Amino acid sequence: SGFRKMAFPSGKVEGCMVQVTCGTTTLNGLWLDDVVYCPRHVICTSEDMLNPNYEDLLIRKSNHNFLVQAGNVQLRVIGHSMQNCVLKLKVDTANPKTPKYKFVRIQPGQTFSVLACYNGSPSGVYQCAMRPNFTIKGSFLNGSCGSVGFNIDYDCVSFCYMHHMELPTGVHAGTDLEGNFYGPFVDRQTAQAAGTDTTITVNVLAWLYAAVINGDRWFLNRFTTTLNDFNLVAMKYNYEPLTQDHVDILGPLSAQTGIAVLDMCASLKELLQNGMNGRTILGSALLEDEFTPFDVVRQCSG
Amino acid sequence: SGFRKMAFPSGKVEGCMVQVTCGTTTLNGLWLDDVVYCPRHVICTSEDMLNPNYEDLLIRKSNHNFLVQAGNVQLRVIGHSMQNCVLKLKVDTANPKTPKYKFVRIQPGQTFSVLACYNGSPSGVYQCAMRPNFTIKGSFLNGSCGSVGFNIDYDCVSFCYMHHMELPTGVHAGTDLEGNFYGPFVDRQTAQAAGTDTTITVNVLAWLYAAVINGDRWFLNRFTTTLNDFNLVAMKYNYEPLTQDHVDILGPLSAQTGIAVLDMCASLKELLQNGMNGRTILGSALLEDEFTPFDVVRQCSG
Ligand SMILES: *[C@](O)(C(N)=O)[C@H](CC1CCC1)NC(=O)[C@@H]1[C@@H]2[C@H](CN1C(=O)[C@@H](NC(=O)NC(C)(C)C)C(C)(C)C)C2(C)C
Ligand SMILES: *[C@](O)(C(N)=O)[C@H](CC1CCC1)NC(=O)[C@@H]1[C@@H]2[C@H](CN1C(=O)[C@@H](NC(=O)NC(C)(C)C)C(C)(C)C)C2(C)C
Ligand SMILES: [Cl-]
Repeated sequence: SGFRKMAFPSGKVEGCMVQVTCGTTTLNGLWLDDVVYCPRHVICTSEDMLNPNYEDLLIRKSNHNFLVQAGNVQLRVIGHSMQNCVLKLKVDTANPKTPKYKFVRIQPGQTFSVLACYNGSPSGVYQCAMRPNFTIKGSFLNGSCGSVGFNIDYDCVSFCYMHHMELPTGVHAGTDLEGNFYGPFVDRQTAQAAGTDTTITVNVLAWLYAAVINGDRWFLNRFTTTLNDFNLVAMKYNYEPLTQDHVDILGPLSAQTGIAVLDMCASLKELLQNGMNGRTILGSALLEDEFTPFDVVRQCSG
Repeated sequence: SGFRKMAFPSGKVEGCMVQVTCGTTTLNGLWLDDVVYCPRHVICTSEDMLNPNYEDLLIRKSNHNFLVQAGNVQLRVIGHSMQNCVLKLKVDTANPKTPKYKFVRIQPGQTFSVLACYNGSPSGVYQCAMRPNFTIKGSFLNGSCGSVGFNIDYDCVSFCYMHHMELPTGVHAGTDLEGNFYGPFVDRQTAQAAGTDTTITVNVLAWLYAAVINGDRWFLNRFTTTLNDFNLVAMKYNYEPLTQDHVDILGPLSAQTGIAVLDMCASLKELLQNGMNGRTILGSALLEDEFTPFDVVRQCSG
C-alpha cells in the first residue's frame, strides 16, 4: 500500500538537457535530434526584459552568439530560428541519447513530471498539475528557465512544458515545446494577472478513491447527492464543475472500491461544508487536487 | 521561488535495476559491478514466509534457480551468497552502466530518493524520510520489494535502503545494502511492532525556514524561548528533542533569513499550542518534518 506524489523516472530526459548561454544570460536547453529548444528570452539583457522586440533583438544575434554545452562538449550552432516564445538552435550533432519523444499540449487538470535543472544539470524531479488558470506551483530559482515537464507513456517521452517566468504568489508559467504559453502570459517583465484558480474536482475525487484503497475511510458517509445538487455546492467552494466524463473516468476507481461516484461526491460535500475537523486523509490536513484518476490507477495497481 | 518535495534525478539508478525470479517469486535487484543485490526472501514460498530457516531454504537453491533479467538480457549467476537479509548473486557480466556508488547506512531524520520498481522496471520516484522509529511512508505494492533508496552527492550514488516488507498502518521497513534492517524488524511474516514515531523537530524548523524564504511569514512572532523551555513543550507534543548541533546545522538558514533559531522555536511552540487555525504554510495545513536543513539549502539556493 501507500500513496505518494510520484514523478516519472527522469533518466530519458536527463540525457537531453544542455546549457545555453547568449551574452550574459545562461539557462537550460532540450537537445532532441539536431535541434536544441530553449526560451527565446536568453537573448535579452536585464533592460530588454521590460519591453523586448524579439525579432529586432534576434537580428543582432548570429549562430556564434549561442554557446550550447552538453557537460564538457560544445555544439556548433548552424541555424537559429524563433517559433513563438522558443528558440530552435539547429546544431551539427544529433543527440545520440535522443529518446522516442513527442511534443503534446496538456489540458488544465493534467499532471506531468518536472526535471528542474541549473546550468544544463538536472538537480531534482517532482510532479506538477497544470492548474485550471494555466499556472503551476513548482520550485524554480534563477537558472531554472528551460527546465521541462514530461509524461512517459510506453517508452515514449511526451514533452508538454518548458519554464519561462514566475508570477506574484510564487507560481510558474511557461510554454509547450512549440512555444505557445499556457494561459494569457507573454515573455515580457510587465504586470500580468493569473486570475482566479479553482480546485480540480475530479482529481479531488480520484484522491478520495486513493484514500479508501489505502484504508482511510472515516469521511465515507451514508448520504448520496445528485450531480446538479453537488455541482451547486462545488461552485460555491470554487471547484471545477463535475461532468459525466468525469464520472465515467472514475469508473476504474469506482469499479475497484465498489463506491458509486455520487456517494463519494456526498462525502466531499460534508468535508467542503464541515471541514476536516483536525483529521487527515492520506497524511494531508486538506483536499488534494494534483492527482488524476490515471495517476491514482497507475500507483494503486502497478 | 517555490518549495516542493523533490527527488534526485533517477537516471544513474534506472540502469542498475534488474528482475530476480526464484521459483514463483519475482522482484527487483540492484546490479552493480558483477553482483546483483536483492531481498533474500525471494527464495520463500507463501508458506516459508511464516517461519523461514533461510540457511536451510537456500541450501535447496542452486545458481540456476536464480533467473536475473536486465530488460531482455539474462545473466549467468556463477555464485549465490547471503549477507544478513540480502542475497548477493555474483554474475558473469559487470554492469557497464555501473555508476560511482557507495553503500551508506543513513540515520533517523535523514531523507533519500526511492525509485519504486515492478519486474525490474522503474515506474516512479519520490522522497522519503527515515522516521525516528526506522519506518518509511512510501508507495510499495506487491513486486516493489528490492526497490532502493539513494542520495546523489557529487556524481556518486549513495545507496542507503532496499524495500522488504509492510507494517500494519501502511508503513515500510527494509535494509541498508549490507542487509541489516533499519530498526527491530526481521524478514518473517509474524506480528512485529513499529512502536511510537515522533516528529523530526529540526526538519520542521528547516521547513519553517523554507516557508519564510518563500514569503509565508504569518506564524513569525515577537516572542522567543530557551532551549530547555521549548524542549519541554516538544516532548509534550512527541517531537525529537532539539540539541545544539541542530541549532548549528540551521546556521545557513538562520544566516539567510536573519532569524535566530530560538525566535523560530517560539513560532513553533504557538503552532504546537494554538494549532494553525485553518491557515496553510507552503500549501500544507500541517507541520512537515520530511525536509532536512540540507534539502532546504539545496532547493532554496540551487
Ligand atoms: C529565467 O529566465 C531563468 N534564467 O532561469 C527566469 C527565472 C526567474 C526566477 C528568478 C528569475 N525567468 C525570468 O527571468 C522571467 C523572464 C523575464 C522576467 N522573468 C520573470 O520571471 C519575472 N516575473 C515577472 O516579471 N512577473 C510578472 C510578469 C510581472 C507577472 C521575475 C520578476 C520573477 C524576474 C521574462 C521574459 C518574463
Ligand atoms: C515483497 O517481498 C515483494 N515481492 O514485492 C513484498 C511487498 C509486500 C506488499 C504486498 C507484499 N513484501 C513481502 O512479501 C514481505 C515479506 C514477507 C511478508 N511481507 C510483508 O510485507 C507482509 N507484512 C507483514 O507480515 N507485516 C507484519 C510483519 C506481520 C508486521 C505483508 C502482510 C504485507 C505481506 C516478508 C519475508 C516479511
Ligand atoms: Cl496538509
